[PDB]
Amino acid sequence: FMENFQKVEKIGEGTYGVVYKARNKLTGEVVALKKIRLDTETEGVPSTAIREISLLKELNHPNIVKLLDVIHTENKLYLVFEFLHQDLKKFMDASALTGIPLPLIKSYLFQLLQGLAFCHSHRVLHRDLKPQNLLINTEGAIKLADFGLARAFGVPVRTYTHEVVTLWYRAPEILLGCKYYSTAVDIWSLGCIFAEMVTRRALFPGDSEIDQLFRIFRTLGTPDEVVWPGVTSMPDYKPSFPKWARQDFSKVVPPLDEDGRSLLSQMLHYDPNKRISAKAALAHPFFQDVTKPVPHLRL
Ligand SMILES: O=C(O)c1cc([N+](=O)[O-])ccc1NCCc1c[nH]c2ccccc12
Repeated sequence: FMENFQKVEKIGEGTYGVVYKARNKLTGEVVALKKIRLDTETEGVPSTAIREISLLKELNHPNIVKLLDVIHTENKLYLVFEFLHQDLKKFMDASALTGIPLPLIKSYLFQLLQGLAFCHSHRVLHRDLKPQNLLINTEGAIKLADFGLARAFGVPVRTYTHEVVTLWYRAPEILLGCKYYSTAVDIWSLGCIFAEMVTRRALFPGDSEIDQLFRIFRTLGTPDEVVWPGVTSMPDYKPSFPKWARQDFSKVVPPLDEDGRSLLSQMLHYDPNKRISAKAALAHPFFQDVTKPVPHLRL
């Protein structure tokens, strides 16, 4: 019975929903309740969208948030998830003056690659990975959450006429107007998050589509047909883009050893077709000495 649960506090704000911590007034059980408003007051959610969401209840992995229940009405979609206390953004901020320790960076990266390898094998993308979307617990786990699946599945989410989007983790093929996404978009985002854990600063904090593109280009070099065959045929490519030279990855994430820099370079490959897959990245030598430390969380 999903009304013995009462809202305790607002957890966060997604791109189309607000999330609450909800507590069972008799058992104490706590869940995360995501409420997504729709663009309609009467028409509800299409059955085909509910079909696709509901299948994810039975596709489970330790590094993906668990979807517990799907509830829909004439004007709202509610998704009930397992609750975790903290996220990677908050943990980064607490660790910012010192740095998340390397063994924990490596463990979190490995786990997130395991989660992506799973969803990608089931033909599901995340599409909007950001540190605030990665949930952590006292036991050393990290989990993919806040998947960007509402529009992909046809949920008629409310349109926000003045929406402010964070573009910092967006793959360059999206910014250049690619008509079809691939699983490689999530590897790019995760590479950006990897670099952010190491350097304690977002890698490409752009403030518009062109500023995001130009920040990538000023670091990795303006892409051309040599490094990204097909780039000049992307819908938003402009031959008039300024031509910046590529910076060495030794300058991009300096403290990182050559094993880590090599993996990062494969995660940030311009061509999505040659960007490393999550499954291949799990075999990279950077992970030879991976362990599972626990963070010190102050809850
Ligand atoms: O996280 C969200 O907010 C979210 C939003 C919508 N939506 O709005 O349509 C739909 C699904 C969502 N999460 C699914 C989490 C999930 C469980 N098992 C999986 C297996 C593979 C890939 C993903 C998952």
